Formats: sequence, structure tokens, C-alpha cells
Amino acid sequence: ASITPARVRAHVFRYPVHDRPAVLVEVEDSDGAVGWGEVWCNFPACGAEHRARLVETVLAPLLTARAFADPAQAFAHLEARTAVLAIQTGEPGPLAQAIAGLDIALCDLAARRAGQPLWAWLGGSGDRIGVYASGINPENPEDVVARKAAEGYRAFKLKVGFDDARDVRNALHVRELLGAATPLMADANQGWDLPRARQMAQRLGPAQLDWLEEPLRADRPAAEWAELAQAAPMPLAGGENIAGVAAFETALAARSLRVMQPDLAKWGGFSGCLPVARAVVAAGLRYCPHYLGAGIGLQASAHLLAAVPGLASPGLLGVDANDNPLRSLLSPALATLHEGRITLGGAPGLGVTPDLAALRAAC
Amino acid sequence: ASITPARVRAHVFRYPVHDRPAVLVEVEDSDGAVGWGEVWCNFPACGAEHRARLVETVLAPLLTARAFADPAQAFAHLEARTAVLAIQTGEPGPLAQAIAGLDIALCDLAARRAGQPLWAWLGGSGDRIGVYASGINPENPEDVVARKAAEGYRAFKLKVGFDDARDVRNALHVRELLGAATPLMADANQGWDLPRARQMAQRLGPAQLDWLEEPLRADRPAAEWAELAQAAPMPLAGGENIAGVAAFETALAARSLRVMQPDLAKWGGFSGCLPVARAVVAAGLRYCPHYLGAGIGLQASAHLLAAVPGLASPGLLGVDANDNPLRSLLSPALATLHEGRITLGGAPGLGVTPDLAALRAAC
Repeated sequence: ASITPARVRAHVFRYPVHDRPAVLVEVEDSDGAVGWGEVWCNFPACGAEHRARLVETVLAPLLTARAFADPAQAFAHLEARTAVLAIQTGEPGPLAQAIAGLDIALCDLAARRAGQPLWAWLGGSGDRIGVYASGINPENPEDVVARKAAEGYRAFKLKVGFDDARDVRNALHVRELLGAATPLMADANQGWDLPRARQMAQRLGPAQLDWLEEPLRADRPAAEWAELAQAAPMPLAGGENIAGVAAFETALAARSLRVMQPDLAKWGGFSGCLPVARAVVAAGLRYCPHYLGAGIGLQASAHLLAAVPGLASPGLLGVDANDNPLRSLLSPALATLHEGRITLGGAPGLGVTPDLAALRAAC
Repeated sequence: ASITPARVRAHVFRYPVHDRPAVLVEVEDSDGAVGWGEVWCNFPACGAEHRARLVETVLAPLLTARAFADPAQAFAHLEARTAVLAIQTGEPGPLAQAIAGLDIALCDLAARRAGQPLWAWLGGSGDRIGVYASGINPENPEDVVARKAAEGYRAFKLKVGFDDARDVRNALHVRELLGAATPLMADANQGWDLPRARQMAQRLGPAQLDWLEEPLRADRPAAEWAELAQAAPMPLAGGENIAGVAAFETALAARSLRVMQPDLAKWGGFSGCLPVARAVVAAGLRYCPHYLGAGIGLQASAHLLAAVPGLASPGLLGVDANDNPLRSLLSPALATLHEGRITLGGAPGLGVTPDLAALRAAC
């Protein structure tokens, strides 16, 4: 059955730690069914309100003007109808992020209406996936690692790109503290230039990392990346800052990044990321999503990972290691964490319906 | 005399007509001196608040933490220090715009301190410039053209791209009305694909247009612009949606566009646009800016055009044809409009200081 959006809304939340912002969107069909989704908005710090405004004043009008055979058709329609606007305003990101969020909501709506958990609706056959503690801070990792390993995590990702000396210390130390079986990862957030990247890569090798994330700016020429891949001892990862089928297609063909990390709440949602995840896995590469926002986006990625678990190189879902009620409050699956894994269950859709009253009461 | 920003505030205004938005910025010197600027924000309709937030939460701190030899240096610092944030968020536009507005204010501040009108500061030798009624709607062109002619306008630009047949009717009709010596332009706002532009550029030929603006999306590969440029009877114009030094060099390298129109409030400000505007005129091409925002940005554009008069063909500053107090209450140069031309006078800086209190009241 087709989807006829009748009411579309965006809700902004901000939990103070600076705070953790969140943009939740809800789509209501004319017949009453409802779907929920999240819009990436960690940066800038003030972008949450703008993204929510985009959803209500730009996208919503387009969504409630007709019907759509399914989420994918609505995605293409919203992309096509804002292409020029994106060029006029220079806001490819905000528009992509608002559209991604809306796509998760529509898929949630569709799946909830079909009576299937999102992972099944997406073609998956299992609901259990592994995870990893993402974003561990450079202060003293081994400390936060232990807490998480206690919570049930069996994979961790340290943050480097600050002080070459310190970072290398944390990597090797945590490696020793964990053992040799535990997968360990590092994220530099586009913090290095080619020269420094080549060096840190080499220096990190002993840490036996599963991958080195964004060692360079996504901006850098493909050629610089190619050179770093060859030179580096571990596989490179990126995707958080890649958007569009063409962009992912180019990175995929280059094979400089052996771990692709598309963020469904930042671009494409399910309609866009499902096919790129499939392209990555089929190319022999590794698909490992991550979401550092509220629970809805996390649940969403969990369902997608379940639908595309990888073959020879299974994938893990990155869960923000930093405290944040906006995640644990809207991500029931995290309660199943046991032995580095979680199970999504069979609740139709995302498996979570935000309690708005309760969310603002936590803010 | 170096610049040492101390306080940077952004004020948003929305004049109900849905409504005309505006974001004015004021940078206060360490000596108490003040400079004013404008940050482009026509689209999306909800984008004004976000841009003002960017100025106060992201650019202000960078700006007020050090000193700068001149505005150009502060400009280069702001771009470099936000390059990565642009990637992470996909907001190259909002950031460029906020940056451009702040450059306009730093230059305004510098010109005032030197006791000079911005045009003189930019190294200009005259203050008299031509203008054109810009953005006449397709419904009844002959009517508003008559009205604007009565107001003092001796050049006009029509909006096209909606309906092929009606557009060529309007184009030719308005040409008849105006006679022949009167400059006539047309703006398609990236509304056509290559084969349609070729077709229309041909059918418009008899209107004897001075230039066809944005016939294709700014996105299109050089090959499509190169082809259209050859097939078109009139020259092509663009710039509204070209940002960055590298993008203009590319446009310049091809010369498909013979009329370059950088929007100093959208990108680069004076620090960025003066060089490209001078480069355009020296390369034997026309530099015809236009500002459809509020008065501050328009005055800023008039000054730049005065500083870069033109050699081959006299540059023309485009003024919004529709009513907007946000523009009229802040652009006194218009009160000198006589025989399709205005003069900036010797008043320091932009030649105007906004009356926030008054403006809010008018809203």
C-alpha cells in the first residue's frame, strides 16, 4: 500500500552535559499509521533548530502534497525537488540530513504498517548483531574501556588525532589491557595531513587495529588516500562524511577505504544506504555503520546492519560510549547487550516510539 | 591600523509581506569602532536564524581571539578554521555566507576608521554606477516594467523558466515596449537542461538580451556550458551560485560565462570578490553584481561595482524589483536614482548605519 503523509513534524531536544542535541521527526499517514526517524545534527552546535525547520517548512509541504508508492519513491522525489535549492543555498548537508531522517520515518511507517521489524522489512533474516564502544576519549581510555567491557562491550574505538605521542600511548596500552583477540579501532576525525597520517599509521601498526578511521579530510584528493592505504598497515575507514550514490560509488571503486561507514541519519536513510551497504559487502569490503546521536538513529542503523551483516568480514554497530539519556532512553535494543551483541526483536518498525513528555522531562 | 574584533552580534529581521528575511551583522572594534555587514539569507525561507547563530556561536569566537593585519587576513583565517566543520556538516553555504557578511563589516569598519567611503577604500576613482530592475515576475512583465521605468529604471531583467511559450512572448513583448536602446536581460534560475537552454536561447535571440542568466544548473559540467555558450546568440551570465576562489578561476578559464556575477554577501565579501571582479574586468568580461536582499548588502554591492567600473562594458548593479522595506530603509543611494544611475557620495564606509530599533518597529 502507498503512503499518504498527512502530518509531518520535527522535535528538537537538547540534553546538557554544551549539550547533546537531537532532532526526531514523525510522519503521520492519512489513515493514522505513524513512523519515526532521526535527523543527524551533532554539528554545528546550533544546527538542530535549522534542520527541524527544514523538515517542516521545506520537505513536509512536498510530502503532504501527494502519495508515494513507498519510501524509496518519496526519497527520490524529495531529492529531486530540492536539488536546485541545495545549489542556491549551499546546504547539501542540512537537506540530506533532513531527508535521511524523513526516510527512516517513512520506512518505519511502512514496516510498522506491514507488521514487520525493520530488519525483516529490509530483507534481513536475523536480528542479532555485534557492536562496539565508539568515541572513547583520549584522557584515560583503559578506564572507560573497562566500564564498557563491563556493560558487555567486546570491541572499542579510541579517538586519536590530538597529540601523536599520547594517542600512540593509549592505543598500545589499551591493546595490552584488552589482549589480542578483542577488536580495537582508532578514529582521527580528519585530523591529519598525508605526511603525519603515514607516520601515525605506521606507529599504530603494533596496536593491531581493525581499522584507522578518517585519517585525512574527506576533501583530500583520491590519490592522497590511495597512497595512505598502501602505506598503512591497517585498513582505512570512512563514510561519515560521504554523501550521494556517486560519491560512495567512487570511494568503493577506489578501494582506499576497506571499511565503509555510511551514516543513514546523515544521508539516504534506508532507501539510500541499503544499496551502498550491499555494494560494499559484495565488493569484499566491510560495512560498519555508527551513530552518535539519540536512540532512534541507533535503532535504525541496527536494523540496517542486521539486514546487511556482511559475509567474511561481519560488521559491528558503533555505539557512542559517552553518557546520553537521549540514546539509552530511545534504544531498547541496547538493553540486550550481552557478549558484545544485541538482538532487535520482532516489534514492528524501529521497535521504539518516543515518549515526548518523558524526553523533555529529561532535558 | 590592524583590526581587533571585540564583540560580534547578528540581528535577524523578517518583514511580513511569506516574508522578506535579513541578517545584519555588526563587528565592534577594540577601540569601540563599529562596522556593518549583511549575510545572504534569501533561501531557504527558514535559513536566517541559523546563519545568525553561526555568526555568534562559531565565527565570533574565532574572530575575537586574535588581531588581524587587515580584513583579508581575517577572511582567510575564518575560511581555514571552518573548512573541516563545513565538511562535517555539509554547510559550505551557510558558513560562506556568514563569513562574507562579517568581511563586509570588517571592511566597512576599516573604511570608516580611514574616514573613507567603501568605494574609495577599495581603490575606486568614481561613485556613479548604473542599475537595473531585477527579477520582474512572468505574470505581467509589461506592467511592472512600466512601473519601474517610471521610478527611474533604464534596464530590466525578466524571470523565465516556468513556461517556454509565455517566456518568449514576455521577452519579445517587453522589447517592443522598451524600444531597442534599453538593456534587457533574462534569468532562468537553473531551470533548464542543455537541450532546452539551446532551444530557448535561440527563441529569445530576437529580444536582443544583454545576457541570459543561469540557463543551466551551476552543477553542470564545463562541456554543457561550453556548448550552450556557442549556441546562444547572447552571452551567458552566472555567479549567484559560484563560491570560492578556485570556482571562479574555473569559470574564468572557460569564458563560457561572459558576465560574472559574484554575490559579495553570499561569498568572499570584499576580500574575496574584489580580486575576482577585477580579474573578470581585466579578462575582457563584464562584472554585473546584483543583490536581492536587504539594503546593507545592496549598498555593499554598489560600492564594489563603483570600485570595479568596467572597461569593455559598463557594469550594472541589479536591484530587487519587488517592494521590500528591509532594502529601502537601508539603501539611501537609491534616493539619488536619476536616469537609471545612482551615486554613492563620499559618506564613510557603506554610507549607511542601520537603525535596529526602528527596523524592528517597522516589522
